[PDB]
Amino acid sequence: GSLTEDGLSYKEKFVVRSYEVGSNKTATVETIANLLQEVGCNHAQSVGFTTTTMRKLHLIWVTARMHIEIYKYPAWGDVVEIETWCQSEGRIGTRRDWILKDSVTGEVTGRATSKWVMMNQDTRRLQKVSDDVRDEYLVFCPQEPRLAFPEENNRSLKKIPKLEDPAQYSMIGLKPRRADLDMNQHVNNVTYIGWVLESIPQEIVDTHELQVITLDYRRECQQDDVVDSLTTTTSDSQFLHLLRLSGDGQEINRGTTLWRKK
Amino acid sequence: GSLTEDGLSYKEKFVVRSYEVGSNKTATVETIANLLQEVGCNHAQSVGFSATTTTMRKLHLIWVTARMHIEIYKYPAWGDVVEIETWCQSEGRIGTRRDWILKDSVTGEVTGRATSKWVMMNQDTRRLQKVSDDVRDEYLVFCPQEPRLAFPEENNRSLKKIPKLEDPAQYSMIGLKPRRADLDMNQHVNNVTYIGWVLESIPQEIVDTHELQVITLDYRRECQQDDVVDSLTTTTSNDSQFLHLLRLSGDGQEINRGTTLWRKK
Ligand SMILES: O=C(c1cccc(O)c1)N1CCOCC1
Ligand SMILES: O=C(c1cccc(O)c1)N1CCOCC1
Repeated sequence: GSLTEDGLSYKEKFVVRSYEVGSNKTATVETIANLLQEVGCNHAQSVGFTTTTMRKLHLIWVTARMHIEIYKYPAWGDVVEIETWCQSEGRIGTRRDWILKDSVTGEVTGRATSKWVMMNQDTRRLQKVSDDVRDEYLVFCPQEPRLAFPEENNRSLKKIPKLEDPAQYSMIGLKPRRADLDMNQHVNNVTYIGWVLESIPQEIVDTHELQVITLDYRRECQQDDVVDSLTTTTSDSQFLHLLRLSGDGQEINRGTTLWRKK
Repeated sequence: GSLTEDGLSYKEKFVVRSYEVGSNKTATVETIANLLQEVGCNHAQSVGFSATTTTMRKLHLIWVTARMHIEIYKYPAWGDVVEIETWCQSEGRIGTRRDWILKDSVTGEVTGRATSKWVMMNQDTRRLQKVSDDVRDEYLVFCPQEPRLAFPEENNRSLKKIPKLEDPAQYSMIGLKPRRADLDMNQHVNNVTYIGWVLESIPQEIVDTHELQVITLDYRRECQQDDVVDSLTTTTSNDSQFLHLLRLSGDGQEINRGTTLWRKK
């Protein structure tokens, strides 16, 4: 992987692995989201990385929202190239965008965007800026707007409502295993995407392809928490999703999916 | 990745990924087992397979894992490059064996080794059968003919008999179930998921203060997509030893048994 000529974005190539594909022998949306996270980590690493300013303040970047649109899922053995960049959005937070491409043809096979907010790692309270952490970041971001989803009032910025009971479909009693944890013993953001899709009926998965997925992160699922995945058809097939704690029904995530008939 | 000069083994390099590491910022045993499976699939692909022979596809016969054995000396760190060499060898009518050697790409030192026993099973009836001569000759050409063992030792751990855990279990993780991410391209639970489920019943105190050195796992019965699993563990022992049992949450039907060896950090 490497930073581009201007040093303001990062590109990396990935060979699709045998255990990374589904029934269609193409990459799952969860494999894709893992590769977005990987090329994001390598981008931060290549530019010197959270800044030392927020390291002392005990401030961390946390995902508020993930949005992913796939046109073609890379096949097993194919090479996919992902380009990623970050950009400030004022005091609100930061945005990381991605573009997925076919390595052989150069065509765009997918695109993704994510909204990141600042949080005190201990108190879990949001702080927005605290002092002047903007200046530390602006040097590694393009200063002119560079959007993976430029369309005025696009899908990535749509408000998602709360699913009302009774849910049409459900997957209950879902719980993380050690493989679902990151290097800090926190549940991986991609696990929540898997849990959302568990309540999608197999008939849909087998006859449709997942085109769009938007997910709002509201609360962290702990290692000892149990999750319930709810889904209701809103319609191509459209769905409304809700992940909540199995006990008190405390919301952890909400989202929408768009599926295209094969 | 590529076949070696003699064309009788395959090598591939892997950069350890950020989401592939644990608390120590080194590759999990599950990430390692996924890479053993990947370099195995690429070896079959490079020699013409799509790893069933012409005769096996005709007879609805498939290769199935009977046992996996893995020994790790050093877990590759996040960002490190690990090189894995794999080869297959027939063991007469019993079946075949696939072995692996993991190495540090920068120093060339051996950081791990693994072996697995594969048996032939009819895809539809789930009935095992010995390897016929016509199938045997089809894959003998892709195997070294002189013995090449990742575990050559006389009283080696890779071939030790594993007993059945007796209730009450000392530790337990109950109600474990596969999600879509745990399935392969044929909607069958991935062999690595069973390794994860075995380790779920290991107390966190052990995971945090010890490193997993050896793991041997016998595959007895396939966990279906709608099955629920219970993970049991009992300490058998500077080193900690464990006895494992994975069984169906309902009737207690055995799906796997195994042992782990942990060394204090
Ligand atoms: O409280 C969290 C959060 C914190 C850590 C992990 C997690 O999945 C969620 N958030 C509320 C709004 O801001 C973004 C998400
Ligand atoms: O019953 C199985 C089996 C089959 C498929 C998957 C699985 O996890 C186990 N076997 C017969 C005995 O030898 C080992 C293989």
